[PDB]
Amino acid sequence: FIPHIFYSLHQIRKDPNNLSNQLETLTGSIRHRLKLCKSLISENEDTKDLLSKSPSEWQDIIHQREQELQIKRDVLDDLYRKLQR
Amino acid sequence: LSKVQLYEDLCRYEDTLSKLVESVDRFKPNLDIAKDLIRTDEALFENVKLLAEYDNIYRNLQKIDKDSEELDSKTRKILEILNECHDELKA
Repeated sequence: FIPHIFYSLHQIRKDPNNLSNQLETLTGSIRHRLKLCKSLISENEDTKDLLSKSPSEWQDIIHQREQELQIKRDVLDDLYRKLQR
Repeated sequence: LSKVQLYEDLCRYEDTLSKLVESVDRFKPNLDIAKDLIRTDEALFENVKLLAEYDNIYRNLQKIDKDSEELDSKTRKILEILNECHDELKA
């Protein structure tokens, strides 16, 4: 998503042009691209910056996940031990 | 402010454009506009970039979580088998 937001913003930066029927078709896309971009920003997974969550939190969730990993793997070895036994 | 400011700029960007493009009124010389529509775009890009680290941590958290679920899956998968064996043996 963050990548699609970058590529999206990229295409919009490159869009502006001429006037007339064109001027409208060029400004119509710019209006849709602005919607699309705002939706992507909304859908960005809660990283830092409060889009999803701050940084302090992101670090906590990572430590919490690593700990649960160690555990779920201890469970996994036990489950396998027994199956094998 | 990354996200918040990122959302304000987009607003004022569409504003400035709409004026420049004549949807809304603006005086004839109207370069201030064109200049703004470039400062804002640069600000957005800069702001978006500064946001990458945040979205990367998220990328990590997604990995971790995917793993965690996969593992719990394998454990479940084994418990099933035990029960299935138990069936073939009991019922």
